[PDB]
Amino acid sequence: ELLYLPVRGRETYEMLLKIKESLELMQYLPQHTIETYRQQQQQ
Amino acid sequence: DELLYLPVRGRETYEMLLKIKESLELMQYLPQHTIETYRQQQQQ
Amino acid sequence: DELLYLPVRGRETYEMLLKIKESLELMQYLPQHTIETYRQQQQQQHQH
Amino acid sequence: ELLYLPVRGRETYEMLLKIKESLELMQYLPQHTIETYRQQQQQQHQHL
Amino acid sequence: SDLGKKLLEAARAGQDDEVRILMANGADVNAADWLGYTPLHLAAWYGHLEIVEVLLKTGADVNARDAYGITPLHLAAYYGHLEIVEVLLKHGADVNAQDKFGKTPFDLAIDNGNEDIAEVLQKAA
Amino acid sequence: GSDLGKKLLEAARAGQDDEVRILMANGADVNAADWLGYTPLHLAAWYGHLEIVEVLLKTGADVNARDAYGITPLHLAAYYGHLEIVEVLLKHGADVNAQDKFGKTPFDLAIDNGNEDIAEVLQKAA
Repeated sequence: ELLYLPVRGRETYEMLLKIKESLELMQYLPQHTIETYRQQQQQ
Repeated sequence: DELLYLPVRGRETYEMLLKIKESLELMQYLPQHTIETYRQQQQQ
Repeated sequence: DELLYLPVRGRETYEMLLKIKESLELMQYLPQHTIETYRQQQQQQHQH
Repeated sequence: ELLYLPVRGRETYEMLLKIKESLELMQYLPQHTIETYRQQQQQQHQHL
Repeated sequence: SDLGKKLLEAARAGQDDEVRILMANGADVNAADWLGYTPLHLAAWYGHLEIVEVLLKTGADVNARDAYGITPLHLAAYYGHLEIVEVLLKHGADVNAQDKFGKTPFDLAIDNGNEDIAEVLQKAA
Repeated sequence: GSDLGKKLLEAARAGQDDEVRILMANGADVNAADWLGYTPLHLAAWYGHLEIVEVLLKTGADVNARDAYGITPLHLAAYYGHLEIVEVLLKHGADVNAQDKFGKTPFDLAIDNGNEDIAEVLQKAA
């Protein structure tokens, strides 16, 4: 579902861009992949 | 003008980014001297 | 309310999380009229 | 490398946890995944 | 100061006699908290007419701005304190003051359905 | 338990032809996957190890295995410009119409990365 966030300020924009990228890339992963990643980190 | 538009995939990601945008945009109105005073208690 | 501890690996990720945390904390201390006016100005733009 | 961020509130904590782990996770993603994502972002922003 | 911080609290809380005492004791009438809220701001916000009056008599800046460009007249308009709006106007309150979101006191009066205050501000514009 | 799968993934990435053959005679899972779904065939196609691609296909490697982002071996061979690997994957039934989770075919990744020779081969493979 494609939505548009209006942003005032370059610094705020760049910060939200970095976070958006990281969250969107994580969202593609199935739960079991995220779960396995978490376990492997905890070891 | 001066408003940049960030495309977002998914309501959950959107709502998260909206909350953060609001906090950061409201903080941007403050002078450095105001924000720096708050951060002192953090460094303690 | 509850004070919780987030472990972070890496200065850059830490600094980014610190800025966001402190923007959210500092926002709780802003008067309603500031927050409400900000939100209505957001809607009075999204209309355009 | 290890730094602890104190957080007030479950909801702020869970939000910062999700962001931390998305950012940490990205370090382990192959170039082709990151690069394809970024080009698809630009190939949209130009369309809209 | 200590006295400053106690004046901000007394003005907010509507402690008329505490405000007079704090001021005979040399409390800064234009003491400001970390957002730039003055005693006059807080008395206007919370509708303490007699406190607004003593502060203005003792040299309170009628057009003091908080960090978001809010004036006492903005707060009296937003929070529906008509008598305080008329006192602030008579003491030189800037009717056309804009906060950092572009809002005048008139705009905050309209935003909060305070039509009486909006009319007084319009006729003072 | 067994690190045979892990050792085959590493041998296929590193281009250690002989090590791959040894690991599979020793019963190593040809379709072992890491935490992102990368198989030996994925990694050999990515890093351009033609003889390893060949032995894996011969031993029952899934030619259309998906990573967690819907990437196939043919996608990786196209992206990273390994023409002979693209041709071998095509001959062994690689899905020319496979789309990753970003909607990209192998052809699309070839074009996006200026590998126009590979793009042409993929377009004709139709």
